[PDB]
Amino acid sequence: GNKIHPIGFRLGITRDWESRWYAGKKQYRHLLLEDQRIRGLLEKELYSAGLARVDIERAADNVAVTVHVAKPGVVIGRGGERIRVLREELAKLTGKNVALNVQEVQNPNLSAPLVAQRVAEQIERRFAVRRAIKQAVQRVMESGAKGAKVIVSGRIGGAEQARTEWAAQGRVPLHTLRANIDYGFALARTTYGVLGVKAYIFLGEV
Amino acid sequence: GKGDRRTRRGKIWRGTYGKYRPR
Amino acid sequence: EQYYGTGRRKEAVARVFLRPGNGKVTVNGQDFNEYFQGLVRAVAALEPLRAVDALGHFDAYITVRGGGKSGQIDAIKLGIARALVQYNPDYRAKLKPLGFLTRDARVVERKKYGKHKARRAPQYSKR
Amino acid sequence: IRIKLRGFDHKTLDASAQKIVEAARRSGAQVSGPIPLPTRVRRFTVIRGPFKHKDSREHFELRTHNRLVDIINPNRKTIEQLMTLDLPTGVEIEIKT
Amino acid sequence: ARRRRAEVRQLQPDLVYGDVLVTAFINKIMRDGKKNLAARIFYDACKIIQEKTGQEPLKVFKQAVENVKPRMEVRSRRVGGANYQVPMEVSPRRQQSLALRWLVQAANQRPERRAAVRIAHELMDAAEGKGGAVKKKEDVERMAEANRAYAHYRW
Amino acid sequence: ARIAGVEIPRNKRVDVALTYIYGIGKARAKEALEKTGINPATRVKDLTEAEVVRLREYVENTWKLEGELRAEVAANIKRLMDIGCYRGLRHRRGLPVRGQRTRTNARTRKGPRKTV
Amino acid sequence: PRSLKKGVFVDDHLLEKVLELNAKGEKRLIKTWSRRSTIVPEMVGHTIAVYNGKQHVPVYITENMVGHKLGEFAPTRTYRGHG
Amino acid sequence: ARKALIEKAKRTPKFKVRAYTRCVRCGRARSVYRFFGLCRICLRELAHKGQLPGVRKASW
RNA sequence: CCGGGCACUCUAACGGGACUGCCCGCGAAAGCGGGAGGAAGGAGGGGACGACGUCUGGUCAGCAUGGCCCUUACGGCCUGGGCGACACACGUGCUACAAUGCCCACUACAAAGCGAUGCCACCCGGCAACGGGGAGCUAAUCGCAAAAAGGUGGGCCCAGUUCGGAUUGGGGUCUGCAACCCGACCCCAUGAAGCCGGAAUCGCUAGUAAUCGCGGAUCAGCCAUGCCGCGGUGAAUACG
Ligand SMILES: [Mg+2]
Ligand SMILES: [Mg+2]
Ligand SMILES: [Mg+2]
Ligand SMILES: [Mg+2]
Ligand SMILES: [Mg+2]
Ligand SMILES: [Mg+2]
Ligand SMILES: [Mg+2]
Ligand SMILES: [Mg+2]
Ligand SMILES: [Mg+2]
Ligand SMILES: [Mg+2]
Ligand SMILES: [Mg+2]
Ligand SMILES: [Mg+2]
Ligand SMILES: [Mg+2]
Ligand SMILES: [Mg+2]
Ligand SMILES: [Mg+2]
Ligand SMILES: [Mg+2]
Ligand SMILES: [Mg+2]
Ligand SMILES: [Mg+2]
Ligand SMILES: [Mg+2]
Ligand SMILES: [Mg+2]
Ligand SMILES: [Mg+2]
Ligand SMILES: [Mg+2]
Ligand SMILES: [Mg+2]
Ligand SMILES: [Mg+2]
Ligand SMILES: [Mg+2]
Ligand SMILES: [Mg+2]
Ligand SMILES: [Mg+2]
Ligand SMILES: [Mg+2]
Ligand SMILES: [Mg+2]
Ligand SMILES: [Mg+2]
Ligand SMILES: [Mg+2]
Ligand SMILES: [Mg+2]
Ligand SMILES: [Mg+2]
Ligand SMILES: [Mg+2]
Ligand SMILES: [Mg+2]
Ligand SMILES: [Mg+2]
Ligand SMILES: [Zn+2]
Repeated sequence: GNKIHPIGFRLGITRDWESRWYAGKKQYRHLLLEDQRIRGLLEKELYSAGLARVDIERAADNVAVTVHVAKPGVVIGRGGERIRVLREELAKLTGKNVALNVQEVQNPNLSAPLVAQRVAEQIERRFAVRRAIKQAVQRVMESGAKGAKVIVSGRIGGAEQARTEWAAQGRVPLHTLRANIDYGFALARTTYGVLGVKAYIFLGEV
Repeated sequence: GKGDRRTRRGKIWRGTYGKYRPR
Repeated sequence: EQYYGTGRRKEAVARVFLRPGNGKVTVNGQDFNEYFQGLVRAVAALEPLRAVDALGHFDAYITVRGGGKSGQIDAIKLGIARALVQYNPDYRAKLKPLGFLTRDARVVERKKYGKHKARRAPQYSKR
Repeated sequence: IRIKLRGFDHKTLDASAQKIVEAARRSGAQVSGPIPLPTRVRRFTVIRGPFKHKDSREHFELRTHNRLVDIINPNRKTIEQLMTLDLPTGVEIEIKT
Repeated sequence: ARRRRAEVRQLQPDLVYGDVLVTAFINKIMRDGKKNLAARIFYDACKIIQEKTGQEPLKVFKQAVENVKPRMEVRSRRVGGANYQVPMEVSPRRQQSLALRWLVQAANQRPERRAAVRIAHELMDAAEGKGGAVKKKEDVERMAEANRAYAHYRW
Repeated sequence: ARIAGVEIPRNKRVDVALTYIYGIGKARAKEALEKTGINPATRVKDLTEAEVVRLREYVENTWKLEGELRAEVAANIKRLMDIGCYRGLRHRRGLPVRGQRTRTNARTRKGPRKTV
Repeated sequence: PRSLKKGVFVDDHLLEKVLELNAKGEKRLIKTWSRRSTIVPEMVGHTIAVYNGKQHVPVYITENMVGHKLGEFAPTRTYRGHG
Repeated sequence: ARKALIEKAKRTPKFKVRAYTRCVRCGRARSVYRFFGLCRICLRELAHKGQLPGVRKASW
């Protein structure tokens, strides 16, 4: 196991942070802690919706949470219902000006963690893992994508001997920084143990 | 003599002060 | 009236002013030989003027910051060489074969994790 | 009139240091230009793996850049339009006299 | 190394004699990267080899050097099952290096207490044909002579 | 056995010569030279009998030396060893007293290694 | 050791037990868990059982052992030699 | 000896010396950075995610 | 220091600049040798970056997790102790064995960072560790802070020493509820082994090795001689 996390290798180059704000020495820890509880709260609740990214902005005692998701309705609710229903629970823990927006997901198959979560969910349903991956890479490339690679690790199919199976198509230059690549990971819990799913989607080289 | 505390050089090494290296 | 060049070496930087006179030299509010006493390498800071035989034709009010005594010396050697091509652009010859026109980019290499220095690896013994 | 700019991002710091200096130089009168103060860096060294493997580290840093701008000939023609200035999130501002 | 023949470094001439050869001798005296201390001791020696003998140090030094240069040395090469001491000529680059190293090492054998003195005294006896450095040269020279029978093993 | 029970090294500077006495370091040597007004840089082979008898008389009366100092150090340890305190145990097994590691090293308190 | 600017350290809860015995008529065995406590001129004559992590050591206290701690007189390590 | 410890860490001690930082994320008693409240393990995890404002890989 | 000025130096963003581009030569081409110009020339130096896989490598003790196991306990809390033991054995290190040195005094030149029960200028009590005051600074302002090797001078005179600083006695300072086990620091006394290391064995090819100081993380304090960084001075040699 040698490869680097492709997200942190691109911060300030082809990929932008998910918590964008300044803070002095004495507050960074407390503000980040809330950023964890908030993500903790939402990623817990908003899996149903199809959570892609939880952006967070800050000024003074207030925070705008720009939440990307493929099914905006599951977030919105009945007429504007759920969007505020959380905002009260959110600002209950937050205790401050929670500006909870909802952002469109243009193509959910060009969202890496979405593709991952999907596949990870499928293998919790005893689905053909060899097939499942081959399909996801097949669906991603049909969505006009320039490249795709998907990896599944663990007791595939329930076998006592662990196995790491992977599939790829097009180009995926992980050594390039100008190459914009989305990466997402999802954990697939089963009765026989943890399976890990990684997703690599190559959007384009700037 | 970077180990002898009773010297200039010795207190430099320890990063300390005293009679032998005052401030 | 005044002739100037910037001289740098590692962490040292030198602003130097050549103004005609008897041959006086000053570094950082101090006489040259006074700020560089007991250092043999100091005679090399006055080197480029000897490549054009202008030993006493110019005086020099010089300041210097950063680096070390001999680092600062090489910065001085570069700026007084720099200043000559501004005073006399035809002095490019007989100063570049001596390479005085150039600044050596060699600086302290970075300390790496896993080594005690930039390259000094920790000693090991298998069996 | 002492506007001090603190931020993790200089692409937003210099961009906002544009918008600030643009406004008061427009709405009268003098603004002493944007000076790039030295950046304060907090580096962290960490062992790559969770167990042993001491001789393998990764390097992280946090670069709080600093900018400074002045308004030389102030006059409250600016004192309300600056009060209406679209500031990004990755930046903190200070005012003084 | 393996790839190509590496380049020889030319030393920045000394400020007292403008001599590239003198600079080399200086550097071999230099412990711990303390050149200035090495500069004194050698120049101090130039002072001493003037007093105790009224003539040019550069002339004393350079002539002393020539008397320490070995023309033949033996380089080991275990051909077959025995270690053969093959006689080899010495390139001037190495003749210089070996003379200087020995010259300083021979100095540090002497019983006189100050470094300035030893360097002088060895350089004094070296031009006059004596001193440990010349002893080592003659040794290494006879060894290559002794093994003249392995002339055909040379590389 | 001039002062104070030890015959201090001649041809050496009077300040260092005093350090060869049990109970006197460089410190108490710098002291007795002012307190008796004698030149620290002169040799003992150059001391006036006046300078001698004064330095002697002062030092034997101001500080505890040779056998007596050794006596109290012994007496101090003898009691620590006898009361049954930890400081006494370490003096009775000859092990390091000042809380050093004993897994390795400690060679000065024990003596040369006894391999196994 | 402990700075002279501060006070001579006894855990007080033990110092209390000592004085009460001097008044009411000394003396019996004292179970303590204060090795960090200083022996003190009032403690002289008693016998205090000092815990070393495993057992309480019956320690008679005398005049010569005043300035020390209770823990010095209750060994912590078992050692009969090697081999 | 874990959950009773991750909760013992939160409550105030009987003496001030007994205060010790645990990782506010995973509970790691060792290698805790005050500035983040995180251990070097979590620190590297989030920094790679980009969930740490301004924090980026250093190079010189 | 004030006026003044942004020149310079720097600061920190944005650009330029190197492409064997150009001359000679050998070339089928790619390239190679040498020249010029140029700060830099043939990847300019360093970093970041680690293919399919290997090692049934390491990590259930950071976390997650299948499963197997415990239930007035294999859970939990507290006081004390242990993790610091010591006939020994190995790895990695620190400081040395001295005169290219050691000590005292006076005198220079760095970089990177850190700093609101935080760094603490200056002032006074103590030989000192420190202690009382007390100015400034959310720090290109104020402070840690002296850089050290270097430099001018004086001493030591080849001796287990003015080398070396272990071990022990004693008096103290600081943190912290508390320094017996078991902290560091200071002062007086003590002044060990050690005279350059058997078989064997490690690193480094240029601003490198060697040598000198400095900062940070963790952290009440500290057993850091560790680690991660930073500049000063600054080599030898590569036939093959
Ligand atoms: Mg000494
Ligand atoms: Mg001079
Ligand atoms: Mg360095
Ligand atoms: Mg190893
Ligand atoms: Mg290591
Ligand atoms: Mg020889
Ligand atoms: Mg003595
Ligand atoms: Mg200890
Ligand atoms: Mg111990
Ligand atoms: Mg337990
Ligand atoms: Mg748990
Ligand atoms: Mg603690
Ligand atoms: Mg901690
Ligand atoms: Mg300008
Ligand atoms: Mg080439
Ligand atoms: Mg690459
Ligand atoms: Mg295994
Ligand atoms: Mg676990
Ligand atoms: Mg398990
Ligand atoms: Mg314990
Ligand atoms: Mg341990
Ligand atoms: Mg070590
Ligand atoms: Mg060493
Ligand atoms: Mg002795
Ligand atoms: Mg001996
Ligand atoms: Mg001695
Ligand atoms: Mg004591
Ligand atoms: Mg303790
Ligand atoms: Mg000797
Ligand atoms: Mg040596
Ligand atoms: Mg050895
Ligand atoms: Mg190499
Ligand atoms: Mg040294
Ligand atoms: Mg240090
Ligand atoms: Mg610190
Ligand atoms: Mg601390
Ligand atoms: Zn953690």
